[PDB]
Amino acid sequence: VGTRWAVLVAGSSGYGNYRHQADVCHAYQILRKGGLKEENIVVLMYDDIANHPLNPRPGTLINHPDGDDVYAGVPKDYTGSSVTAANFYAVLLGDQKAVKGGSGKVIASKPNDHIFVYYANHGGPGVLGMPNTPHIYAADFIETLKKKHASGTYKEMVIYVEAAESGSIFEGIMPKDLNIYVTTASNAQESSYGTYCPGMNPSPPSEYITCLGDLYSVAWMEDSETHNLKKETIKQQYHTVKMRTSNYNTYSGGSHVMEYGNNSIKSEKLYLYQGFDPATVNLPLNELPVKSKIGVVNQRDADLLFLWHMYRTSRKKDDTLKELTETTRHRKHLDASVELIATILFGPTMNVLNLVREPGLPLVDDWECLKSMVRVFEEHCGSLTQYGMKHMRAFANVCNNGVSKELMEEASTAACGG
Ligand SMILES: *[C@@H]1O[C@H](CO)[C@@H](O[C@@H]2O[C@H](CO)[C@@H](O)[C@H](O)[C@H]2NC(C)=O)[C@H](O)[C@H]1NC(C)=O
Repeated sequence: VGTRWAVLVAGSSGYGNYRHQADVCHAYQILRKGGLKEENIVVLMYDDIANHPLNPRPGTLINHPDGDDVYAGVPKDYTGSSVTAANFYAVLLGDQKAVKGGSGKVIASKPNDHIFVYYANHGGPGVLGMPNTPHIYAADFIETLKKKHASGTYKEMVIYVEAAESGSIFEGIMPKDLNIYVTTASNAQESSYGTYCPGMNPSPPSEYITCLGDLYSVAWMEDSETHNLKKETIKQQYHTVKMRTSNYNTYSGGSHVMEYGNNSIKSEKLYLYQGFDPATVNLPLNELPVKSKIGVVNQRDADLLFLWHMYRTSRKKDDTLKELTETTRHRKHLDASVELIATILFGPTMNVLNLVREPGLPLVDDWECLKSMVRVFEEHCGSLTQYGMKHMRAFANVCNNGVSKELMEEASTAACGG
């Protein structure tokens, strides 16, 4: 007879990343309808979307083309500059003192309690995005889970992670004895996908020129809201989500949903974590959920999709056209910087830094070195940005190949100085 807790985190901001905060708000409504209490649900979101100037319906958020508002009622626990990696860890550990700013709500859980964690944004190999730097590094996240387990302040925990290369956050480092079960949107090397976007099928209402959701996220949320959670197992949800996210085993506009931690937890019913909604119990015959294939966009290209459609539907015309050209060239400049550093170190052909480790291995052996090499890069080449998280394997392999900090500095200066 425990208490059910939850942490909902959006790791991004900006109207181009509408979907991520819409994902989280939708997740909150599902938990509330299921009977979870607001005091037991901590929400971390930048909160810049609902009243964004570009929002055609101010004060609302939708996570589906024909969907209703999901923004109303969502608590403002940690918004704006308080959405940090440090606050996320502190909330999860339930240490109210370590929290800086915000409402001060934390997961002060007890040994018999259940915890549900859901992250949604951007990502890269070994890294999860945050709207305020520094980003989340996998080792710090796993270590936080270890301390939480050591305190023994929970019975079991389930974690859902929506991000690109999200499997890399847990592979090679996530233990199976922490009473934690984890699912991720993709494996350690592949892209994730956003959905309900303009120019595709299905599309949002024409006034929306940005993506409403993400494939993996809307997969489990639409699943939970249309099924009896007293009957459905975690095992069944994983199976359904994996199938939809893979675009039904075609992997064309789809990714590989991965799982980590203790798999025996999968036998349990979803209501122990997500609550139970009586409305879903014995639905009439003609209202049973029927799912079909949906168009998607690469998670890292959803930004460009937003800028291009805003250009098409439009002096705001060229302000957007100019922002499109500048964004494109900034990304290519950043790609060139990483490529040049790799080329300087190990050459332009069969570059050793581009080698992907076998499934099951950790991305990097020295995680503190990974942080260090990123700082060196940013000191010379400028901020890596959330887009630049795609290049994180290059920095990881610099550490794995034992390249010293001095040589990285030398290569970074030659590549970006001037
Ligand atoms: C993996 O998770 C299970 C629970 O799903 C942990 O618990 C075992 O299963 C029964 C279920 O009632 C418990 O009462 C026992 O205490 C556990 N038995 C054994 C043999 O473990 C299980 O311990 C977890 N495994 C690990 C390695 O932590």
